[PDB]
Amino acid sequence: SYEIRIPADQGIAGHVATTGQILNIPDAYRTRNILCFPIKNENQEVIGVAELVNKINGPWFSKFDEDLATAFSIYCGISIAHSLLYKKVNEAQYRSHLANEMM
Amino acid sequence: NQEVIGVAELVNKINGPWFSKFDEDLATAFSIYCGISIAHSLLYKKVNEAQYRSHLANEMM
Amino acid sequence: EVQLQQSGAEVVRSGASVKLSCTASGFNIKDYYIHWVKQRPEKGLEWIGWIDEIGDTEYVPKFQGKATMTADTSSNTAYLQLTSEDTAVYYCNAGHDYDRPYWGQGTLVTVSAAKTTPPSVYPLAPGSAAQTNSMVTLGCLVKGYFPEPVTVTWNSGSLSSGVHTFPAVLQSDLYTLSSSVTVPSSTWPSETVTCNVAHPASSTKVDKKIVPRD
Amino acid sequence: SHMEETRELQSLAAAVVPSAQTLKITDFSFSDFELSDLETALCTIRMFTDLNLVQNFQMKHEVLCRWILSVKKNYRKNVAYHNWRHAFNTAQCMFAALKAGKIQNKLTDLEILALLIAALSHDLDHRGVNNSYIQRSEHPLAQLYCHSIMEHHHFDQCLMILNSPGNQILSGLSIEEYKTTLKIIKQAILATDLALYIKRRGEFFELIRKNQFNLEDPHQKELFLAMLMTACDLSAITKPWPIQQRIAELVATEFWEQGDLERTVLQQQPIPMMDRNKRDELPKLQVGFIDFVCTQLYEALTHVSEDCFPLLDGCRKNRQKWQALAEQ
Amino acid sequence: DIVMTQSQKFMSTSVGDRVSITCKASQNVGTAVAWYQQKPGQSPKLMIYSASNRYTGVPDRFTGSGSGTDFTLTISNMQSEDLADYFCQQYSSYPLTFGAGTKLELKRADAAPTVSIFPPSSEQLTSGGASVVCFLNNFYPKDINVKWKIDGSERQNGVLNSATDQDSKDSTYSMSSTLTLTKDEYERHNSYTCEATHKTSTSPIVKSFNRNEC
Amino acid sequence: EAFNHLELHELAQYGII
Repeated sequence: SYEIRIPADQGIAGHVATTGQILNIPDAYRTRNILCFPIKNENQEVIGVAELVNKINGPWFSKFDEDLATAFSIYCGISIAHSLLYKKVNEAQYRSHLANEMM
Repeated sequence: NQEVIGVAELVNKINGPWFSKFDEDLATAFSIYCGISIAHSLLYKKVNEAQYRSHLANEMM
Repeated sequence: EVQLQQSGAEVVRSGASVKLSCTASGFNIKDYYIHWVKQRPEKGLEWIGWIDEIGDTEYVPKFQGKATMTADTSSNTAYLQLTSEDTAVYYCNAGHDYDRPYWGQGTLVTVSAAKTTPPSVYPLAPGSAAQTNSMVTLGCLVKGYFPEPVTVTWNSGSLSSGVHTFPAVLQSDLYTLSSSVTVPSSTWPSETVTCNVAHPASSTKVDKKIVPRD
Repeated sequence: SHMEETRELQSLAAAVVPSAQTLKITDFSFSDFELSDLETALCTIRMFTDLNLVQNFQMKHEVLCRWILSVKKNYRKNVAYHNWRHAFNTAQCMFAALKAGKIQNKLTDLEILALLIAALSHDLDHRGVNNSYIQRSEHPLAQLYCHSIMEHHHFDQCLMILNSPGNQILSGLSIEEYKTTLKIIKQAILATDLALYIKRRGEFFELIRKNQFNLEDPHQKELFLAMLMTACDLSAITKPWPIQQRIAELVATEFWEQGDLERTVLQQQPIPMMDRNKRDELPKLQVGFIDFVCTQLYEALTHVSEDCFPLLDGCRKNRQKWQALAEQ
Repeated sequence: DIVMTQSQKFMSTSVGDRVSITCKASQNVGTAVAWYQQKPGQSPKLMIYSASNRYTGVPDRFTGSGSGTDFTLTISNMQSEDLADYFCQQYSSYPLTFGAGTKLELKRADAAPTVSIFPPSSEQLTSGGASVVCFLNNFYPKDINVKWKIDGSERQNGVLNSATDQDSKDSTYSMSSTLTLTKDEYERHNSYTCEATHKTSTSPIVKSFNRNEC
Repeated sequence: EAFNHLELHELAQYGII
């Protein structure tokens, strides 16, 4: 799982990070289209920026291929924010009793 | 699971004075979401209290 | 390009020490390990020893008590004072000191006691085959001479096209090569065939025409 | 250059900060293997935090946090361990001694202040250079002093840098507290050097072994401060073996870079420890060092200071474990 | 210690083909691995360091990896310049050890060598010595099997060899062979046959003469 | 940094100065 990084000011997807706009790219330039929409979660605030590539059924991404992905990203965004909420408490509060050692 | 983590009991139906066989399985499906919410939110709480009191024991060192 | 460099091919007498070198360049070895190694031909670059920025020499047991390194870091250099296997291509490299990449040509040492041993250039033509051949091969075998090599040419090079000047090989520490050429029978023996040969350190030229039959 | 370091300043301004109670620093054998210079700086913020000094001496906030980050950037980056991480372990030992060791019930908060600031100024702007190197490589700082020149320079940069901008945590101090501060810190930074420790220590052990030590006899108490100082200056040895491997084999390789300087710009006939050749026998030469200061000091730091016992034990655990590498 | 053995030596593969230069540490070395671009009589270059990281100035078309124990310099987009020696090295642990070397060879079609056995000259017979000779000219591969026949009998001792190896391009292979003999060990014998079995043809190439023929 | 001679070689081959 190699990491990929991009600043919020730089880039088009980074521009979405700046904005949080759902943003279809019917003509990408076998990449040919990109659905660039924020990961989101509790809010429209940019917790991240997803981007889908190469639709089946209708070669272009539709406006239909936008908001539904956002609704999917409701459940995904809650799952991300809260599962990470789970793992952070795990690692941190576990390492706390790891520090408990001497007493 | 079907294992008895607990026992709910509803009382006094609206629409049809009796509970129906319809007034059974739906309560079970509702108890899927409620049962997961209970087991896992309590799973969250036990981790909270226990692992927190652990760092409370961490206090001296 | 960054590179180490050393003396080229050499032919020392047996029992005579040969002072090898390892002149690193394109980088200071002032912060680097330097590692001498031996190559007996087409084999592992068997290790000789190394030196650090500390400036203290270190040896493999094979060369310890035998080899005598003299190396300096600021000079970026490692001398290595020194059989048929010792007749070899000696390489040397480097490494970062914080670390736990460049090379010389590899000094081609040649240790053998012989000096002035004149070549035995034997003219060599087939007893004619019952096979009946047109493009008949003809040849020569220079023999028992030191050191490598002997200059050899067919008719002073007119037949040297596609020449087969094979490498000399030891015979009681005296090299021996088997040169060859080929001519049509339609043009033979009408065409002259001759292995002109000269051997320097022996102080002996030998020039042999290939007379027919022998 | 600075643009990237201040990008690290936004890393201070934009990164998760694990709690010190999560980061085991109270545990004397702490895993500093995973901390970044930033996180160690944060632990240093804890070190200024819990010692009840900011309340007792009115330290400025971000002036202190960037006291910590400025001392962080000031170390030359060519240096191996003797950089900000060295200050991290030293004041780890100091903070732990004054809180986890619970010595505050005994000694005064003034002394806690002197202990802490001198602990973080045990080795300010260390250049991979001990006293002797500049004494013989003749950096101008060497001629600037004589005894313990790096540490006379660490008091010099104590009184200077703390009075220098971005570091005025002394500003809130009252003149008496300030006086006791820089003076006791003077003697202590002189004793942050392991050497002037070796000088001052005998009176201390004579006053400790008989359980006759008393804190209403203040010079003895300040001498104890200095003993804790020297106990902190070498605290990196307290760390766990997977980590300690890194730490003391960087003692190896860093005194081998400094030792490369000892055999290039100095060219002495090599001594057994800082000679690289003894990579398989360096650790014994640590022990002869370790016995010379560590255990001798942590015995008294055991019989008086109490919960600080693992600061001794966390060193001793290394002994044979390094003897292994000392045993080829 | 940790020997850097290379089973790879003289593979005959076509230009542009992928090829793997195998090597194997006898013990753990971590990622600290260093591949190298060796040449006989000339300076080796580094190929890879830290298992993956590549040498400065060498082309990136090469691949070179392996770690801990198993090692492989997988040259890709191979060229005729790539048809030289290569050796693995650990800088991971003292003493440092080195690859056997591997002189890569361009592939080519099987081609029958120009065989021809020749008599020692009577002028050579005056010397009191006689090396019966044979010359085999240009063939693929180097897995050639020379087959001497004194009086029809095979000879593996008393024979010697003198042969060129790889060409930097097509890598044609040539091989002269000889047969040192005392004048009794020549003249007492009569028949002499140079056969040469090879994969170029299942039947050995045959050139021959009786001693009476010359 | 004057000190005891027993200490000095232990300064001369160990970490202190």
